[PDB]
This record gives sequence, structure tokens and C-alpha cells, in this order.
Amino acid sequence: FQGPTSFHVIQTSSFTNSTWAQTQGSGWLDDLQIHGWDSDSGTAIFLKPWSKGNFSDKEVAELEEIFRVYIFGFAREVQDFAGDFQMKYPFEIQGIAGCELHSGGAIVSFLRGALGGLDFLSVKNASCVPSPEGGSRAQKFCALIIQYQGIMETVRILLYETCPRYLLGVLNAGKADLQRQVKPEAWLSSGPSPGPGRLQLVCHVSGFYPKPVWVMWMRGEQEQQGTQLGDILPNANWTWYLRATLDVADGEAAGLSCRVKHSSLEGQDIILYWRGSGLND
Amino acid sequence: KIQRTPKIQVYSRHPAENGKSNFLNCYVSGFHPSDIEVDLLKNGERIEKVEHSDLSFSKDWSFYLLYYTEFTPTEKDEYACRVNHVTLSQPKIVKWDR
Ligand SMILES: CCCCCCCCCCCCCCC[C@@H](C(=O)OC[C@@H]1O[C@@H](O)[C@@H](O)[C@H](O)[C@@H]1O)[C@H](O)CCCCCCCCCCCCCCCCC[C@@H]1C[C@@H]1CCCCCCCCCCCCCCCC[C@@H](OC)[C@H](C)CCCCCCCCCCCCCC
Ligand SMILES: *[C@@H]1O[C@H](CO[C@@H]2O[C@@H](C)[C@@H](O)[C@@H](O)[C@@H]2O)[C@@H](O[C@@H]2O[C@H](CO)[C@@H](O[C@@H]3O[C@H](CO[C@H]4O[C@H](CO)[C@@H](O)[C@H](O)[C@@H]4O)[C@@H](O)[C@H](O[C@H]4O[C@H](CO)[C@@H](O)[C@H](O)[C@@H]4O)[C@@H]3O)[C@H](O)[C@H]2NC(C)=O)[C@H](O[C@@H]2O[C@@H](C)[C@@H](O)[C@@H](O)[C@@H]2O)[C@H]1NC(C)=O
Ligand SMILES: *[C@@H]1O[C@H](CO)[C@@H](O)[C@H](O)[C@H]1NC(C)=O
Ligand SMILES: [Cl-]
Repeated sequence: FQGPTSFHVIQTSSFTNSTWAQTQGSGWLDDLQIHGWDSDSGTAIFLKPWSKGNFSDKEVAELEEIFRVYIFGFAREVQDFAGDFQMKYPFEIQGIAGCELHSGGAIVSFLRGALGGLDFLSVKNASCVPSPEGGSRAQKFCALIIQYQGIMETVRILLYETCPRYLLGVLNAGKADLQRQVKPEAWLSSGPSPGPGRLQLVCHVSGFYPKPVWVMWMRGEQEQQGTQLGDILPNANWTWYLRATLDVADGEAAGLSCRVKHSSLEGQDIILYWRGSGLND
Repeated sequence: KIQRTPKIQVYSRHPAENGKSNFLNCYVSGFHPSDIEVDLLKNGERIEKVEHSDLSFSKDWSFYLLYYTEFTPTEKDEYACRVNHVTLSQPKIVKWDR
């Protein structure tokens, strides 16, 4: 469907030295943030009225407790083993865990961890899978973790039982926001491109939601497959910005248009027309 | 493991019309480690009414943040994003180009 299909929590833990570590965390629907983690309190910040989904306050409180205990205990245990794993401070650990709804209805779950910006481990079904980039440290880590009683069982429940019903309940609870349609603005600009007698045309597209969007430079019905898309960049208000560029010979820019397709436009494409062969006459 | 320098993209919410209020976004992405400092700048002076997103990261574990401020472009004013990071000896300045 239209809006996000995945729920996931992310962790960033920075270890400055043997006694000081800081952890940031948050919860997301695709790239939409719906939870913050407040290290002031060890509780979750609900960013939308519907951010608890269909979960009761009791179950939310239990999950907050599990996360609060995990975050405090993770850093402790890492510090304790930092020598055994030949770790040099400072270092930084990342993790992401959640589940995603696919076409056809299956919900796939995942957990991945990184050290130093490189893959370190993943989980497949309460099994810790060391990543090859993590080397022997990751092999040693996965052999250690399976000995902490009950932690793989907690992970398995959260990944495979708790997350899928959370995801469904929160996508339903949030639908007024998550399935809204916001129409983009579009405008044109131009610039010199690197190379003789060349010229860069830019089609800007801004303020659309949901994220899938189609934008191409055109000559009539002919899609200009030399079109190059930038990154899709966020705005604050759950929309995005995107530019599509075309390198064109000076004197060949006439006849070009930019065409935008988006689910919000109900079939009425945006068409901006470039006028003049060069810069702007 | 690895260290990656921030990509810095500055862009306005709406097309830049002189005199018309707007929003100025600075998107700092692709960096590692997470430690970073960012300021939005009006004519070289740090804008003080600046909001930013919580830390996130992409598929390759690189971090990204959005900074943004309402502004009113003029033909005479200059706006920029200033970033410092362990991969930068001096804070890098990326000026907004409408
Ligand atoms: C391989 C798996 C991971 C490894 C684990 C690391 C070791 C920790 C040591 C033990 C810690 C203390 C002991 C008890 C704590 C324990 C627990 O079970 O609780 C209670 C238990 O009760 C019983 O079972 C007891 O028997 C048991 O004792 C225990 O007490 C923990 O909770 C484990 C479970 C926590 C992980 C969550 C699992 C996946 C969840 C998927 C989706 C959740 C369900 C949806 C519902 C949400 C509703 C929203 C709601 C608003 C709220 C939350 C909103 C806001 C949340 C945002 C902030 C939260 C951030 C925290 C987690 C983020 C991502 C998840 C972690 C990712 C994993 C990676 O991270 C880097 C790995 C780590 C990778 C590591 C890489 C580097 C490794 C180190 C390198 C070498 C250095 C030395 C290392 C040596 C080893 C340490
Ligand atoms: C939050 O929402 C979750 C899902 O979204 C919601 O789902 C429904 C109920 C509406 O509220 C939607 O608008 C909303 O999106 C809830 O989880 C879902 O709960 C229902 C039960 O209410 C459950 O359905 C049961 O499914 C089993 C079969 O499940 C197995 O097989 C399927 C494939 O067929 C597989 O996908 C599963 O993973 C399992 O392997 C079925 O046997 C049940 O049938 C029995 O009961 C029904 C009455 O409902 C009766 O007609 C039958 O005749 C038979 O007796 C029943 O159909 C969904 O599977 C489940 N979905 C998921 C992804 O878990 C969630 O409910 C809570 O958790 C559930 C696991 C369950 O324990 C409920 O009692 C809980 O209230 C809800 N709340 C919370 C707190 O999470
Ligand atoms: C995990 O392995 C079991 C077999 O022990 C299997 O039945 C199950 O489908 C697997 N996946 C889970 C529990 O998500
Ligand atoms: Cl235009």
C-alpha cells in the first residue's frame, strides 16, 4: 500500500573510554520517526498520538523496561569484555531490529549489528550469525551471547511474535497520517555543466508524501533516459525533496519538459516546460 | 573500522522567492562516527532557532541528520550550513545555492 511497511528500532552506542558510554535510540516506520529514547529517564518518547499502536500501557511499560534494562546492561557487559575482545577506545556500535510487511502479507523480521561502521552480526531465528566483516571478534561474540541465559529467547519473541502484531496495530492506528497524500510543488532551474557547450537542466520536486515518486525529463512522449536523479532528501514535516537533472547540449534544450507522477496527483501529472534553446534565451 | 566524511546538502523547502518566508534545510549524511556538530548560518552568524532530527543511519550504517530553520531569503543575504567532524580539520561551510 501507500505508506511505510516496516517497523524498526535502532541503537547507536558510543564508548569513549573504559567508564563512559552513551546510547541513543529511536523507533521508526520506514524513515518516519515515531519513537524517541530519552536517556534522561530511560523511557520512550511517543512522537505521535498513535505511536503505541494497539498495545496496552502495560505492554508498552514492559517493553520500555526491557529496552531500559537492555541499554544499561549492554554497555556494562561490553565494557567488561572490552579487554578480552582486544577493543581500542573509542568505538561505536550500531544495531537495528524490527519487521517488515511484504506484498502478499508475510511479515519478515530482522536484527543486525555493526562495529566501527562495518557489519558485525545478524540474527536468524534465535541464532547469532557472525558477519565475515566482524572477523574472529564476531565469532567470539556470537559464541558468548548464546550463554547469557534467556537473552536469545527474549530476542526471538520480540522479533517473531511481538514485532509483527505491533507493526500491524500501529499501521492501522496511524493510517490517517501514514496514508495521507500530499501533492508536490515543482519548478525548474538551470546551470552550467562540466563540458563544452553543455548545460544542466534541473527539475525540482518538493513536498510530496508518500515517498515513491516518478520524475523524468521528456521530449513529448519520449522519456529522456539520460535523466539523473539526486538523493531523495527529507523535509521536516514528513515530506521529501528530489531533483532530476539532464545534461543537454547548448542549443538542444528546446522541446524539453519535466513530468512528475505521484499517487497524490490522481493521474494528473505535473508537466513543466523548458523554454529556449540555452540558459534562458 | 572505517571513518566517513559528511556529505552536506543545503536546500530550501519551497522555491526561493525574495521576501517570501520559507524553510532552509541542511542534510548531513554518509558520515561515521556519529559525533558531529552542525550550525546553520545567516551571513556568517550562527542562526539560533535551529531544529534537528534525532540521529539515524542508512543501509550501510552511515549516519544522517536533518537541520532546518525557517528563513526569509533576500537578494542580499547569504545562508550556509557549517559542519565539524573528526574527518574535518576545520568546520566545512556549504552555502545555500538557489
Ligand atoms: C544477538 C542479539 C542481541 C545481542 C544482545 C547484547 C548483549 C546484552 C547483555 C544482557 C543485557 C542485560 C540483561 C537483561 C536484558 C535483556 C532482556 O531480555 O530483558 C529481560 C530478561 O528477562 C528474563 O528473560 C531474564 O531471564 C533475563 O535475565 C532478562 O532479565 C535484553 O532486553 C535483550 C532484548 C533487547 C533487544 C530487542 C530485540 C529486537 C526487537 C524487535 C522489535 C521490538 C518489538 C516491537 C515493539 C516496540 C513498541 C514501542 C515501545 C515504546 C517502546 C520502545 C520505543 C523506543 C525504542 C527505541 C530505543 C531502543 C533501543 C534498544 C534496541 C535497538 C536495536 C535492537 C538491538 C540490536 C542488536 C545489536 O545492537 C547493537 C547487537 C547487540 C549487535 C552488537 C554489535 C557489537 C558487539 C560487541 C563487540 C565486542 C565487545 C564486547 C562484547 C561482549 C558481550 C557483551
Ligand atoms: C494488535 O493487532 C494485531 C494484528 O492487527 C489487528 O488484527 C485484527 C485482530 C484487527 O484488530 C485488525 O484491525 C488489526 O490490524 C493482533 O494480532 C492478531 O490477533 C488475531 C486474534 O485476535 C490473530 O488471529 C488469530 O490467528 C490464529 C492463526 O494465527 C496463526 O496462523 C496465521 C496464518 O493463518 C499466522 O499468520 C500466525 O502468525 C499464526 O501462526 C487463528 O488460529 C485464530 O483463530 C481463532 O480465533 C478467531 C477469533 O479471532 C476465531 O474466529 C477462529 O475461529 C479461531 O478460533 C485467530 O484468527 C492474528 O494472528 C494476530 N496477528 C498477528 C500478526 O499476530 C493483536 O492481537 C493480540 O495478539 C494476538 C497474537 C492474539 O494473542 C490476540 O488475542 C491479542 O489480542 C492486537 N493486539 C496486541 C496487544 O498485539
Ligand atoms: C525457527 O526454527 C524452528 C525449528 O526449531 C522452526 O519451526 C521455525 O519456523 C523457525 N523460525 C521462527 C521460529 O521464526
Ligand atoms: Cl518553473
